Amino acid sequence: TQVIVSPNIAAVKQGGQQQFTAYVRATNAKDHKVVWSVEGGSTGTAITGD
Amino acid sequence: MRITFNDVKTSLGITESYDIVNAIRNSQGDNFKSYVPLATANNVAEVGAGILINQTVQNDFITSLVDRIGLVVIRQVSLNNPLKKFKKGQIPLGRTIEEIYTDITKEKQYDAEEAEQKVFEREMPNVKTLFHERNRQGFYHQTIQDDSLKTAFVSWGNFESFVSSIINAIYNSAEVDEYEYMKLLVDNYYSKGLFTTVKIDEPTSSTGALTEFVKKMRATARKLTLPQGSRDWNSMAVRTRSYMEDLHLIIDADLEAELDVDVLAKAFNMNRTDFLGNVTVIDGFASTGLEAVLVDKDWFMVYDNLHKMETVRNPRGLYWNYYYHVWQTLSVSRFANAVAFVSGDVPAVTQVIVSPNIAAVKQGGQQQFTAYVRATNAKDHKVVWSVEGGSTGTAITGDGLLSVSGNEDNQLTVKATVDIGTEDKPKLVVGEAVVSIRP
Repeated sequence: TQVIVSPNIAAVKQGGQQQFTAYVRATNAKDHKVVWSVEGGSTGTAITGD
Repeated sequence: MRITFNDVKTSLGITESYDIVNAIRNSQGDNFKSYVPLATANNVAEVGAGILINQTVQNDFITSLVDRIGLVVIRQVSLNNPLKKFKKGQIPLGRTIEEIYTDITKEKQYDAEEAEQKVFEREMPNVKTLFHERNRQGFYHQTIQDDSLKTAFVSWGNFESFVSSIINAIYNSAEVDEYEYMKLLVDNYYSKGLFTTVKIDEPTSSTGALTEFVKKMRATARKLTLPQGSRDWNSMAVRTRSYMEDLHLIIDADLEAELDVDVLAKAFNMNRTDFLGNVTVIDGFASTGLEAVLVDKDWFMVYDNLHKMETVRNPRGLYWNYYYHVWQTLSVSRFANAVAFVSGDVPAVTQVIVSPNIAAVKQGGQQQFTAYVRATNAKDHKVVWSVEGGSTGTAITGDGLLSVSGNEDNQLTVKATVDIGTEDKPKLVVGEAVVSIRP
């Protein structure tokens, strides 16, 4: 039904880092894999699988 | 500190299903007809879910510069650990707890002829001990920006409300961590194989399986409280008994609803098909096959050594730091009964217990050892005895009698092994004991 990112508004400096966690609202007993991405628009910014 | 927001909408984690906003417009005699007479329904539908990002001063690192709110409310909740009732007292000084238990002796045969030469013979009282040590030391750290947050609220009461919320969050974190630490003891005990396992099919698969589980639980509870006692339900293999008022059952939340809807809502005189001991409801265990655990009140051996809070002030950063220190001992008593109901695929043998775990013999002495095999099935298993001291002349017989050569000086280890695996791939369950040698 939905995916909730625990930090919904974040503010970081240029050289800072942030951590995000995802909660998936599933109506079944299955486990669903999440994929992380960034829609900034410039290089030098990345996100890992965690 | 320079923060600018634009091109952002209130659709962070929103997955709209069928858009009643347009359903009301294109409502041709459906269930949405009642909302047609409403005039200003579009605004309510647009902003009735709560806005995370207000249009004036949307969000920023510190919310002190700009404030425009007609009413601010602070939500505050408190969390507690239901297992707090299982905690013992406090230990201000010292580190180790020693627990002592003396067992029963064996009966000898009357012999007047033999009694005339051993009236001064000796017989040890068969005592066992175990020790518990402090093993948890932690703290919770939280910083508050006193002066940066004084401006953020136009009212003083809001500022004390926020500070109280932070302190309550610290205490709730401590409570949740304590609950998890207490729950970890059962999982660790099951992992090490020190529980007494009873096999069940599945508590929630069907009503028949639920009734079978209830019957097994009641039979086990009856067996745990017999006056004569038994040594089949504690991990030290010591003859002991428990009490019904001291027996506690820990189950999941779904099972309670299953039971009270399937049997308790349809059975006359429902005391005949209900749980026997004290029931505690938790959110399940982390092990694959654990459904329920029945333990004695003395099974838990948890104490607390330190509980304190300290504060420091940083003037350059202009803030406060709070540290909450908690030190505890978390252990379990192997002398108490502890049965676990497992609905998976248990191994054939869980453990082997050697009754004398510590022994001290001289260079010409002898010792007798006993092995108890915790088998979950009705099959019979043969134990094999060995001694790995390394010095020749010392040997242990098949019945468990160890004899020491007159000339050897090293610490011996006595091993009782059971083979449960198949050929070409053996699986050994091993019990061990330590023997010291005197000159």
